[PDB]
Amino acid sequence: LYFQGMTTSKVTYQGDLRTSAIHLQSNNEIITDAPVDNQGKGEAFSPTDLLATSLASCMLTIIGIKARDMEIDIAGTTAEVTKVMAADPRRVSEVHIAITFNQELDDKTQKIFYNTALTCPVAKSIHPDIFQKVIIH
Amino acid sequence: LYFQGMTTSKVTYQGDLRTSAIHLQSNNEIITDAPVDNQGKGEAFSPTDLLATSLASCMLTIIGIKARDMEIDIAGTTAEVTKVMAADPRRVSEVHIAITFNQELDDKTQKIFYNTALTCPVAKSIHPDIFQKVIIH
Ligand SMILES: [Cl-]
Ligand SMILES: [Cl-]
Ligand SMILES: [Cl-]
Ligand SMILES: [Cl-]
Repeated sequence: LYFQGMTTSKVTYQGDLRTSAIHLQSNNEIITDAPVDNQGKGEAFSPTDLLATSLASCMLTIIGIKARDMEIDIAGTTAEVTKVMAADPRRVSEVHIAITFNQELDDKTQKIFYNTALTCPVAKSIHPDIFQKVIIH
Repeated sequence: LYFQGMTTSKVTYQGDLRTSAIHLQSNNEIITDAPVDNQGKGEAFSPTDLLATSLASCMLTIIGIKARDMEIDIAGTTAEVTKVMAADPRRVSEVHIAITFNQELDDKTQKIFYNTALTCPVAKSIHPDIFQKVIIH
């Protein structure tokens, strides 16, 4: 097929292992840096940190859709993201997401939110061998 | 194992299908919004846009390491990111990354940069069924 679609973002390599990405539609900007572990500036999310975080953002977003449909205000809910790497080749092996809701939730709802989270688009777009560990506090 | 490591980021659900993520070490902030297609504010990268962009950032970063080792200044290099989604379930199916270098590069170097890009940590952390299409201009 001869058609190429609308661009999502434009990333610019700025030197010193740093990148800057602009999202076309919104015009918002994101920076990445390599860790000091391999000579980067380390004053921004690394690209793999960004991937780990996108999973958590996706989970909270799809939970928000479900919370909106169920008429549950979940503003102030938080997700602590921890990543584990494997070597040879360097890649993400686990992403641990600890979700803390602003209010008290019953078992049925926690389970709905848990299950909805695991089916989200980013969950289905990362390597299946990655252990996606979600805990609700 | 009883030990839990250092947190990467803290994401906060802000309502209206929006999230805010803070990277602990750097203290930098990233926002996500769901598209207007499903009732989000759309004035930020979506979580899957963020994943697609992280691949491109990772590629430019690992190319930067290789360019540094080869003493080639690649500042101003750009990467246009295009994503394709599949349905049932919603997920990323293709990420097209068009890389435009600031200067002229010979065949051997382009090939080194091409190959290094495809081996990067985010490339090895997304779903293997995703077509990662990289073109150098
Ligand atoms: Cl540099
Ligand atoms: Cl590590
Ligand atoms: Cl809301
Ligand atoms: Cl779409």
